[PDB]
Parts: sequence; structure tokens; C-alpha cells
Amino acid sequence: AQNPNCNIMIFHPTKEEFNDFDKYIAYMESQGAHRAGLAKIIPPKEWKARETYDNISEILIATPLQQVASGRAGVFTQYHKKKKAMTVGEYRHLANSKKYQTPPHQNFEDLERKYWKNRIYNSPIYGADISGSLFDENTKQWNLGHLGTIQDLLEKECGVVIEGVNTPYLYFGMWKTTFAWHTEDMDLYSINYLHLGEPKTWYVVPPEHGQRLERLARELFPGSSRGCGAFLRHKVALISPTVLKENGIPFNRITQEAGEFMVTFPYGYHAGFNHGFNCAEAINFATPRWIDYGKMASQCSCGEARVTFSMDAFVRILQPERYDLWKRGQD
Ligand SMILES: O=C(O)CNC(=O)C(=O)O
Ligand SMILES: [Mg+2]
Ligand code: NI
Ligand SMILES: [Zn+2]
Repeated sequence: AQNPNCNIMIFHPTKEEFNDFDKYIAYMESQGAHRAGLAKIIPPKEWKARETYDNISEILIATPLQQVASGRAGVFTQYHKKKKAMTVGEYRHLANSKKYQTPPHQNFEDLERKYWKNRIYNSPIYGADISGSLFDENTKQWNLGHLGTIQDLLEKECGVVIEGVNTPYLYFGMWKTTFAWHTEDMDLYSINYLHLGEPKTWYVVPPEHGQRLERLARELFPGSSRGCGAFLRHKVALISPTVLKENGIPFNRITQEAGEFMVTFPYGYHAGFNHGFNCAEAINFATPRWIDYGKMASQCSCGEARVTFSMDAFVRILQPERYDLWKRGQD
């Protein structure tokens, strides 16, 4: 069995190996990469996502989200308070202001220590979940707006044609902006490209151990757990590395830098934070190996998780017993 300790693997494809996206995912899996839940892919030196980032300031962040925490430093939830619209140039200036800018630090480990010590005492503003792409149309390799769609994969594997579309999302971050512990919708893969700016630190639980994280979360967030049998689908709970280690939960960590891709694998729980002003692009995708995870994915039916149009068909076809209850949650 490849990668039996479930370590995060880092790949360096050549320009020739970068042509065929599906083939390279399957290669990484042949080497055991999925067992970690997360892999890093450094593009060949010949590749670029676009020519420059000099002209992005007029993108609009229609609903910036202020991330307000509650709890203790290592065990907390966050809620998202909606703020007035601002442009990417306005948000970058805000991120760089004395109130929001990254503090002085020695290295990534010192900054990580400061994040976990101090996150809860501040409310950073995240420009998350913005439909769109920064890949040039002429970039043919690993262009997250040109991937094979999840609806086409379901149709190729299972024969059933379904409605829905699959497009990328932009994330504009600042110091301390946070992504809570989650797996993807329907335990899909995700791919994330960090276009510019400061790093993103990731934490991940191997898929084979995801239920250990769920049991810890039910203990640490006991009211939330009574409210919903899949409350991590709400994407609000944070648990620090120190707390995970104290409770014996297997995990790994890695920092992504500008110019690098990360792939999350089906049922790989992940969480993390941004180091300073940045911009990432991400999208969900599927492969044949996903289908079995989709069939078994938990679902929130309490009403909180509220998701895209295109998840309807995935539930309806892969989980017909759950469909009626889940759809009530959506309505
Ligand atoms: O970058 C973020 O805020 C969150 N990203 C992801 O969870 C992902 O790419 O799967
Ligand atoms: Mg612009
Ligand atoms: Ni994710
Ligand atoms: Zn719920």
C-alpha cells in the first residue's frame, strides 16, 4: 500500500505531464497521495496562469464577510457578518491597514503560533466565494475554468444525464481569514490555485480517519451536534493543532505559496488560514473513484448548510432515499 502513514505529498510534473489533468490525478493516486486528504502540485517552470495581475483591482466583492469568533483560542466557531460591497483595490488597502495587516514575525511557524494564540480576538474580512476566474483563456493546462464537469463525469460513469453547471470561485483573503473544518459538498475533490499574494496554511485529516474528527467535533460542540447530525457541513467550527494532538486525531499541515496548486481528495477534512492579502481560485471536480464517496456522503438536512443548484441532482441520483429529507432542508 502506497503512502501508508498518509503524509502530504508534493508533486513536480513536467510540462508534458501537465497536459492531461485526469491522467495526472490518477498518477498521484497510484502513488498514494489521496491517503493524506491533500496534495501540493508545483507547476512546471514554463507554465503561467496569466501574464500579470496588474489589472484586477476593479473586480467587485459584492458581499465581504467579517468572520466573528466565539469560544476559546483552540476551540471556536465563526459566523459571517455581511459588509458593504467593495472593490479588490479597496479590499487590498484594507488588508494592508494597521488594523488588519500581518504582524511582524520570524517565519511561518512563528506566524502559525500567533494565529492560534490570537485569532479569536480579531474579526478579519474575507472576500470569499465570488463566481469567476483569473486564468487566461489561452492557458490550456490546469485551467480551473476549463475542467471536465462533474455532471459529465456522472453521466460518463453512470449513464444518467443531469442538469447543473460547475464553475470556479475566487477568494480574496487577509491576515487571519479562516476556513473552518469541512469536506467538500457530496465529498467531492477540490482544486485550489493561489494566484497571488501571501501564503495559505492548511490542516488535513486523512479520509480513512475522518470519523475520528467527527466524533471529537460532537464532543467539543455539543449543542451544534444535537441540532444537526452533520453540522460540520455548516462550515463554522475550528479546532487547533494543539487540541487535535491532545485528542489523538491524526492530521498533517502544509503551507501553500503563490503559484502552487492544492488538491483535496474525497472525504479529506481540511481547515486553514491566510497569512496576509491574497487571491485564490478553487473549484470542485470528480473522478471515477469519487462515485462511491458521493453515494455515502453525509448530509445536513437542518436547513443551515444551504448549497448550490447543482447539488440537487447529485443527491437525487446517488442518494434517492435521502433526497426528500435533504430537499426539505433546502426549502
Ligand atoms: O481557500 C479557502 O478559503 C477554502 N478553500 C477550500 O476549502 C478548498 O479549496 O477546498
Ligand atoms: Mg479589474
Ligand atoms: Ni474545501
Ligand atoms: Zn445542519
